[PDB]
Amino acid sequence: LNKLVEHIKELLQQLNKNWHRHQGNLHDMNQQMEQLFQEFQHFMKLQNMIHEMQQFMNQVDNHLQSESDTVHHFHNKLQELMNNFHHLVH
Amino acid sequence: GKLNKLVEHIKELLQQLNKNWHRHQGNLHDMNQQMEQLFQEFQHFMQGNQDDGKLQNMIHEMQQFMNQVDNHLQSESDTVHHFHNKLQELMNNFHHLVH
Ligand SMILES: [K+]
Repeated sequence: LNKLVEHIKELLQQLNKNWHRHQGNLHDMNQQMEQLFQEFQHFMKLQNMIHEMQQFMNQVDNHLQSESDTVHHFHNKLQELMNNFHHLVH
Repeated sequence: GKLNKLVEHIKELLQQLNKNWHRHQGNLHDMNQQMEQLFQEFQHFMQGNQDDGKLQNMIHEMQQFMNQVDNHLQSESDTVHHFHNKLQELMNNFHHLVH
């Protein structure tokens, strides 16, 4: 019956595990880019290399914006679902 | 040299992050669809059910599960913001370093 609730609680477990894995990759990403800033600081054309660093950082900036937008989209939908639920029961 | 090999490595890492995320975005879709069907099944239950105690027990169970997803999503959002803003700090610093 309404024991999709046991099942879906288990889906959250799986997705939470998948999340820490992705968070790990976010720390490692942040790790390399800090190492790389330090390299550039030491070496301060090389401004073609600078141009490429800026363009790569731009990519990461755009990707994390997409990550945010996506979390907010699903979070918003969860809210709507809780609102629907509330009106259902009240 | 050390500078070049990091630039390739970090680019491979971004591509690996793009793929991992698409998988996570897929999972968020799934969760959203699963919870939609959870809601539909609840509606079916509420319809048939005539026992107020069992209804109230199930309402509680539903609220608590939704709260867990709510809390976890707020946690995904906080982590992305933390790392996004760290990057933006680095980007600003770097801009001023090279100009
Ligand atoms: K009823």
